[PDB]
Amino acid sequence: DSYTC
Amino acid sequence: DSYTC
Amino acid sequence: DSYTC
Amino acid sequence: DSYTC
Amino acid sequence: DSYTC
Amino acid sequence: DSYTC
Amino acid sequence: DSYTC
Amino acid sequence: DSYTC
Amino acid sequence: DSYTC
Amino acid sequence: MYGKLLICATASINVININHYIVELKQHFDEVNILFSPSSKNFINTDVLKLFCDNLYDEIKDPLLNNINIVENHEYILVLPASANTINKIANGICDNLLTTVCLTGYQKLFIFPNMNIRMWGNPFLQKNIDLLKNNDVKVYSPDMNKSFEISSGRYKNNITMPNIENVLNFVLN
Amino acid sequence: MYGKLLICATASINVININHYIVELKQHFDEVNILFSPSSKNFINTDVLKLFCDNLYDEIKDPLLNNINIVENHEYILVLPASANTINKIANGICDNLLTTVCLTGYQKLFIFPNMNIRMWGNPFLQKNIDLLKNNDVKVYSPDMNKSFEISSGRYKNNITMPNIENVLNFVLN
Amino acid sequence: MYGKLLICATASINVININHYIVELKQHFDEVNILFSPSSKNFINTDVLKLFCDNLYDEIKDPLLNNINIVENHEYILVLPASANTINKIANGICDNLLTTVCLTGYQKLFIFPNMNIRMWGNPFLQKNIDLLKNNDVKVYSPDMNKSFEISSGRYKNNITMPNIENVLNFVLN
Amino acid sequence: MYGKLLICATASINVININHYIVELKQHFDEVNILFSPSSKNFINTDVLKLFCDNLYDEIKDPLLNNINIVENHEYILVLPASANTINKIANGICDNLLTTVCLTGYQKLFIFPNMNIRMWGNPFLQKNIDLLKNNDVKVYSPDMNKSFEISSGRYKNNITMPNIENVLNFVLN
Amino acid sequence: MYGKLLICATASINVININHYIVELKQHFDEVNILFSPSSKNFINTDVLKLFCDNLYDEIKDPLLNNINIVENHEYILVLPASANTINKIANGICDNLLTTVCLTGYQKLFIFPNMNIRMWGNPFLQKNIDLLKNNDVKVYSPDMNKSFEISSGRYKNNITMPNIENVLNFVLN
Amino acid sequence: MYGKLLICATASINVININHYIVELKQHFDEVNILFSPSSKNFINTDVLKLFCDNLYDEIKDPLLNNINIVENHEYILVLPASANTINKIANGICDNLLTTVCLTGYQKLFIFPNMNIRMWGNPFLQKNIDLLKNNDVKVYSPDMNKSFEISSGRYKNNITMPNIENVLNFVLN
Amino acid sequence: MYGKLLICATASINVININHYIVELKQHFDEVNILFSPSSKNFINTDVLKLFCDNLYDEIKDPLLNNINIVENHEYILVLPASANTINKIANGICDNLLTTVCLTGYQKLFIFPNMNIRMWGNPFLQKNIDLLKNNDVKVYSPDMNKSFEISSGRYKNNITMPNIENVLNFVLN
Amino acid sequence: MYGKLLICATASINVININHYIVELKQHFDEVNILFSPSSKNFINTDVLKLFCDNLYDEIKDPLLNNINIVENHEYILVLPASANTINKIANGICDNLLTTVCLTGYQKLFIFPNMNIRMWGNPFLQKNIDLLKNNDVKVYSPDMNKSFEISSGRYKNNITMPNIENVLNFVLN
Amino acid sequence: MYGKLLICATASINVININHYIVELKQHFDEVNILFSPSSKNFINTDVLKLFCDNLYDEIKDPLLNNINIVENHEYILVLPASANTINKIANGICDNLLTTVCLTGYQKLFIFPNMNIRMWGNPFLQKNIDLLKNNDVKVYSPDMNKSFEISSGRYKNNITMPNIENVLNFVLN
Ligand SMILES: Cc1cc2nc3c(=O)[nH]c(=O)nc-3n(C[C@H](O)[C@H](O)[C@H](O)COP(=O)(O)O)c2cc1C
Ligand SMILES: Cc1cc2nc3c(=O)[nH]c(=O)nc-3n(C[C@H](O)[C@H](O)[C@H](O)COP(=O)(O)O)c2cc1C
Ligand SMILES: Cc1cc2nc3c(=O)[nH]c(=O)nc-3n(C[C@H](O)[C@H](O)[C@H](O)COP(=O)(O)O)c2cc1C
Ligand SMILES: Cc1cc2nc3c(=O)[nH]c(=O)nc-3n(C[C@H](O)[C@H](O)[C@H](O)COP(=O)(O)O)c2cc1C
Ligand SMILES: Cc1cc2nc3c(=O)[nH]c(=O)nc-3n(C[C@H](O)[C@H](O)[C@H](O)COP(=O)(O)O)c2cc1C
Ligand SMILES: Cc1cc2nc3c(=O)[nH]c(=O)nc-3n(C[C@H](O)[C@H](O)[C@H](O)COP(=O)(O)O)c2cc1C
Ligand SMILES: Cc1cc2nc3c(=O)[nH]c(=O)nc-3n(C[C@H](O)[C@H](O)[C@H](O)COP(=O)(O)O)c2cc1C
Ligand SMILES: Cc1cc2nc3c(=O)[nH]c(=O)nc-3n(C[C@H](O)[C@H](O)[C@H](O)COP(=O)(O)O)c2cc1C
Ligand SMILES: Cc1cc2nc3c(=O)[nH]c(=O)nc-3n(C[C@H](O)[C@H](O)[C@H](O)COP(=O)(O)O)c2cc1C
Repeated sequence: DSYTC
Repeated sequence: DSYTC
Repeated sequence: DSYTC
Repeated sequence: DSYTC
Repeated sequence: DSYTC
Repeated sequence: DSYTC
Repeated sequence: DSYTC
Repeated sequence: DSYTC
Repeated sequence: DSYTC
Repeated sequence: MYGKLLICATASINVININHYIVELKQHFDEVNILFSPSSKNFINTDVLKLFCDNLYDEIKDPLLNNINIVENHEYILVLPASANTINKIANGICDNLLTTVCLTGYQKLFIFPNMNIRMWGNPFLQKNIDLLKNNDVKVYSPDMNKSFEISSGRYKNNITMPNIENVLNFVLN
Repeated sequence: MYGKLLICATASINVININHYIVELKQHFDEVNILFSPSSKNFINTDVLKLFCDNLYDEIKDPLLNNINIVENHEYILVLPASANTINKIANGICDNLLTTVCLTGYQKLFIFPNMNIRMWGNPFLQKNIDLLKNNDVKVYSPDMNKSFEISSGRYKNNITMPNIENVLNFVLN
Repeated sequence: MYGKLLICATASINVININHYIVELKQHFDEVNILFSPSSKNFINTDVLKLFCDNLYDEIKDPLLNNINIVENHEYILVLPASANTINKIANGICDNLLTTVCLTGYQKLFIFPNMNIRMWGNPFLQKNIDLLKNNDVKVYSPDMNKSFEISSGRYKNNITMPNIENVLNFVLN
Repeated sequence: MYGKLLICATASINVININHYIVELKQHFDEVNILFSPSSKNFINTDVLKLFCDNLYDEIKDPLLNNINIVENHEYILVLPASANTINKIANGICDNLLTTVCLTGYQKLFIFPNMNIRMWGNPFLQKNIDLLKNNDVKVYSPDMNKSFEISSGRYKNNITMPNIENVLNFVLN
Repeated sequence: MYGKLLICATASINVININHYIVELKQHFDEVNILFSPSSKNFINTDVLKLFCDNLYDEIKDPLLNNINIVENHEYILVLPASANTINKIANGICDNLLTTVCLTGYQKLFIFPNMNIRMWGNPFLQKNIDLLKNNDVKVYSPDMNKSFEISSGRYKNNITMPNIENVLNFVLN
Repeated sequence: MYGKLLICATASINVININHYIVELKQHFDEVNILFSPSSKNFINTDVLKLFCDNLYDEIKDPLLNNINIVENHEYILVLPASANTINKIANGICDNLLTTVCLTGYQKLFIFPNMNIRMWGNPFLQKNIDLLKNNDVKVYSPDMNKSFEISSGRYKNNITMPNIENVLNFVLN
Repeated sequence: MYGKLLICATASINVININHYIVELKQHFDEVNILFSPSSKNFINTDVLKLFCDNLYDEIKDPLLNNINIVENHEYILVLPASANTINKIANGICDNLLTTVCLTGYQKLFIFPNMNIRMWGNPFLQKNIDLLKNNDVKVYSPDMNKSFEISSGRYKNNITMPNIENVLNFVLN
Repeated sequence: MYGKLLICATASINVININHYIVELKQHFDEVNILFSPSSKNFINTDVLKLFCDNLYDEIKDPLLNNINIVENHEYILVLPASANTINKIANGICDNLLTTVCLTGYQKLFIFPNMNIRMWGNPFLQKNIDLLKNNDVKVYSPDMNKSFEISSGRYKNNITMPNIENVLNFVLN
Repeated sequence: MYGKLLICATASINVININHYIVELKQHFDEVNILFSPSSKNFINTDVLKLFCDNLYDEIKDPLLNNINIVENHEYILVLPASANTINKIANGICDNLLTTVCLTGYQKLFIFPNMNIRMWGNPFLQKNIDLLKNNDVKVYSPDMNKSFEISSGRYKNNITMPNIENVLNFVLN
């Protein structure tokens, strides 16, 4: 699972 | 210019 | 109970 | 007052 | 000897 | 006299 | 038992 | 004036 | 170059 | 339930039982907050009082606490226990720590409960300051005399004792 | 250009603008040196003032600074801003830090510019000390009243304000 | 009252007077928050600014501050005073501290107010970056020239000066 | 099994999952070593990676690590995740930490995998640097767009996402 | 041999020669113990005095020293050298350190030997406190005038000097 | 004897022999002062250079060193050895430490002597910056090629070498 | 007024009264400077001596003090009080601290004043070294015997005593 | 039971078994106290010996331990194990730590038990000092040769061995 | 290529150029390892030498380094530069640090290269020790006289100089 601010 | 609590 | 030196 | 080195 | 500022 | 990694 | 370097 | 152990 | 105090 | 109340606790051996007062007073005032003198931290872990009082003012955690806000936020300010040192600093307008600064700012809502050895109580300079405080509308409670446990000799001699809650309430509310 | 002047800055919120005074005063006095109270270091990095004043007296860098030399090296000593605490310490001859020690030693060249909330200004004990200071030839400027920025609300209101340079100069030189 | 505004203060000698701007701007923007470059902490105690601004972003107190949230929370981001270093870092997309990271993320709401010696201002590389910034829609104010108190010699000479509030407001709002 | 590979991990929120990549890549390269940027240490305990990679280069444990040896010891150098800051530093030849120094020295074996918010991705300066990197034979992967968990709003919006292993392998080996 | 004697040494430049007094007094009193003000520790290593006096009271080593016990354990308490600061604190009942707390508690056995520059000696506030002390039965010795080695200039001038042992003994025992 | 000269030493393995240059140059310039990059302190104890150069500028000892004064106090400023990092920072106008700040301010008196592995020297980005520096009147010496001690193997090989004094003098004075 | 004199003070209990000698000697020598052995710092705060001597050489403040310069700057070098340890180190040419290094370099201007218990004085090895020192032109004063304060008992007894100033002067000048 | 005995233990690998000696000797001497060289603390936790010996002299816990009292309090002083370094320091009268100071003061009650590699034992300088010690009435035991475990090669070769208790007792008491 | 060689470097100002020797000697000996005296660490960052020598023995990193192993691992042990202090300690068998302990253990493979001011060189005690060393088969090189850059004054005068490599090799191998 990728994250982003 | 002047400060107070 | 109160204390004293 | 503004300042400069 | 005694001293003073 | 000269050095290199 | 004695030791030595 | 002088001290010793 | 060599140095001395 | 009356207005918010602030306890200014100083370095008296009795500060170790300040929690009993916080709990009692919390039954009569909307809020009971506390502020300690730097030296009283040698007697207790002030952190634990966060579990009993609404707010703990810590000048080390926050060196820029607004003394004006603190005074305005309370209707009553109690110096309990009040040490000879703090009493004398207040009387001379000395405020070199947050507690004394708050007491200078809130002299109009100040209630002082002295606690110390009867011998200290007899100090001339202390007494002149107590008169000066009273003559300038700062409420100073008259220490109670009774059986006190003297840590020095382990004897239960007669000496100045801490005020019971009824007397605290009556002195503050009346 | 008058003689060397020393600024004794105390822990008033206004100490953060002390640089404006240093620069202004440097246009009228051979030297403008500065000395801070321990507590004022919580408001500003005193190190930066070395870039504006001729000399910075730091009791931490040098715990053995000669207060007699400091007093003899200046023709004028200003407590600006002067806190209620320092004013009261000076009035009682208390000198437990370099700043107050310098003020006790140089009472004859002392000029005090009070700065604090009007509520603190009304303290009875503070006022008795101010009279005592004046009655003993210590020059105490009368605080100006005007519009001020209240940090708690971020809005402007009437209260004690800092003295402008004309008034400082006139109070010190006349 | 306009939207929330963020001040990104850098290590210019003039950062010591950043409080004057905070107070002024607080009269026109819902919120005025501040964020300092690591180096500016050598000029002032940033802690005191908590008393003037709504929020102080401290990357040391909290190393995991979300730059995206910070940028989204403001309508205007001002680099004031803006150092040559930060201007050049922004121009090259370099963001090795929170301040520059915020500036990279919020380039669209960025307003830069340069402050430095005229000699530094003449640097070729700095100027190429200023053109690059302008040609990419980053608002860069043109430094004002006037009497500036040079710290090298206590003499008022002509050099780049800080922008007055009218100019700041006009540059940001128009 | 291909030659030794080095991962240069930077301060992207996704660095917390760098272990998944190490394990995957270890199935295809003789060695998988890692090197972190100083800031990424605020996101993870880099020490634990010693349990997955063959070697961990720590510039704090050893400030005199030979960047030339590091570059010569590997056939592939991946900046993953690659932050906007590191990408821009590499493009400008800035190398003020071990990671960027290694990237300058090994530009010929460099593979960059950008990761950041789409908003940051749109920065003009960042984009000019990405072109400069590509036009100078530094391999820069084109960020994938897809469902990403946005820590800011807790929503699964569309944004730049981390590259899956197939794409990493294909970009590096082809 | 008289009873136990306590020396309360304060931050006067002459505290560096306090050992001469300890040794002398030890020839006349069962015990000679010492207690220093926090500031005097900047002038001497108080630890060495443990080799001359019977007991050294250290409030840092033990923050909970019972001032009542200390006062009860001695027949005489000497403030020597007595600084202007400590004299003024005692006069106002201020006791924010162990030394002054002991002096407040034992005012009845207190003997004060002032030492300071003649200029400090002339301070109005100091003098009012000295009168107050005397008018309340606190024994204050009248400073001797004589050749004193002024540290400002390596020249022997006339100023306040330390009391010789005969005078100390006579003032304390008579 | 020519004017005052400043050496800006960076983190090249060769900085360990910077003393040889100081002594040599001191035979031709009124003063030879030195300023180090933060990273070079990992290679040598910069304190010892105080024994050879006239002045050592230490941004840690004094964080408020005036870069304008430093630049004005010298006729020549040499970056020797000049690292790829510092060269690239100067080219982009980046000045996040005292050394680079001095180089931005004194670009007109700047003489750069590159030192690094031939492989680093081939970096595209480094080379574009070197052209940019030269095209903007910053003097950049062309690295000499010759026999060198390779620390990894302990044997000699052909690579970039440090400039001898004749070449330094000729490049700076002609 | 004779030439500059240096006092090399060692860890003898009597080092606590070294100030009396500095003041006395300052009446006969242009300068009286002092240098302490590392161990003597456990007996006194050497910092305070800065108020009496012209210069204080501190190897901790400055680890790179030039012993040759120190020796050349003085016409006389006194080891006072001289401990058995330092005497024996000098005799064997051992110089593992600044004081002993100065004594080895300036053996030709060395004057040693032994101070220690008579029992230590009888040590065979110490005595052989004292003969060796004398037979090699190092001036070693013969310890005086007289009444002394014994720290263990607090009573006076016959033992080695410190030299009075007349004897010091006569031994050094004749 | 004989008089009080003091063990002066030095940094020999065998100091790790000093507890066996303490227990044995405690069966024959009123008291067995111990004193360690600074370096021996790298071999053992000296604190644990407080559980076996009557008193532990720690120069770090108390830097002002009276060596004269220590020597007077014992009838026998053993250097066991005695290192080459301490033996040589004693022979030259060097006493730069408490242990060697005690040995210089108590040379008349000194019993030395050498322990070291046979190779070290052959050192010319060591041997000259051992003769000097013996020729001046300092009792030096002749090292025993036997099977010793050599930590270097893990072999049980022949070398100098520690003295058994019978030999220690006989050498000290006879 | 001869056997393994160990350099024992001491606190001579010339220790700052010890790297030149390491590199040279590495061309003739299988291994060149180094060991510093505690004091020499005030002149250089010993850590960097790890890049030139095969092994760096650090008694702080490892307080339990086996001196016997160190001596057995080398065919030659050079004290270079050799300070007066270390020379004298070796001569007296004093070994209170790893370097001197190694020299005592390996006296048979010891080669000493003295370096110090000619004035120190003239010390009687130093010279007696040098004779003692030579008369006991410890190889002591005779210092060379020549143009030496005196640090006291930036002038080249005649004094003791460091040995060139040819002389070092010839003295050690012949
Ligand atoms: C164990 C002990 C108990 C004390 N008890 C009292 C007390 O009951 N009342 C008092 O006025 N001072 C007492 N003192 C002395 C104060 O703590 C001391 O004067 C202190 O400086 C006061 O500081 P404060 O006003 O900041 O609390 C005591 C001291 C100690 C160590
Ligand atoms: C944010 C803030 C602002 C303050 N402003 C004032 C002020 O204007 N005047 C004042 O007398 N005290 C002021 N105080 C209280 C003083 O700092 C406090 O009494 C202090 O102990 C004075 O110490 P000093 O005399 O060493 O400076 C302020 C405190 C804080 C935290
Ligand atoms: C006393 C002093 C004043 C300075 N004034 C300025 C200035 O007005 N403008 C500027 O661009 N840099 C100035 N500098 C240099 C910056 O502080 C320096 O370039 C710094 O690395 C910039 O970092 P920042 O971008 O993180 O604030 C000054 C430095 C000092 C020590
Ligand atoms: C919680 C958080 C997450 C971040 N995520 C990203 C990211 O995905 N990509 C990016 O380029 N920067 C990101 N940043 C900003 C970088 O950490 C910052 O620009 C940093 O200075 C880069 O340093 P580096 O290149 O040495 O890793 C994030 C910061 C924080 C606190
Ligand atoms: C070198 C020096 C010498 C001093 N000499 C005196 C002195 O003789 N008398 C005095 O009253 N204060 C003297 N002072 C000022 C006091 O140390 C200062 O007022 C201090 O705060 C008093 O604190 P105390 O009462 O806790 O000792 C001196 C200060 C220094 C730095
Ligand atoms: C042992 C070693 C030697 C190095 N030699 C060089 C060199 O010769 N030239 C160079 O440009 N960088 C060299 N580097 C890399 C730099 O130290 C690194 O890029 C650093 O961040 C530069 O910082 P500065 O510009 O503040 O000096 C070396 C690194 C190490 C650990
Ligand atoms: C309280 C005390 C007093 C001492 N008095 C003396 C003394 O008068 N003479 C002496 O030679 N050693 C004396 N010693 C022992 C020395 O301090 C000790 O040998 C020390 O290592 C000497 O170091 P130095 O030569 O660097 O001063 C004393 C030790 C203490 C703890
Ligand atoms: C593991 C090891 C074992 C040692 N064994 C001995 C030994 O048996 N005898 C000896 O004289 N020195 C020995 N040494 C060397 C001493 O510890 C060293 O010379 C030290 O400086 C002596 O200091 P001291 O006299 O204060 O104990 C050893 C060192 C180490 C690291
Ligand atoms: C800047 C400076 C340079 C020195 N140069 C020398 C030197 O050339 N030769 C020497 O024998 N001592 C020299 N000394 C003195 C030694 O450093 C000192 O005697 C030291 O205690 C020797 O310790 P070591 O034997 O552990 O290296 C110098 C001292 C300093 C501060």
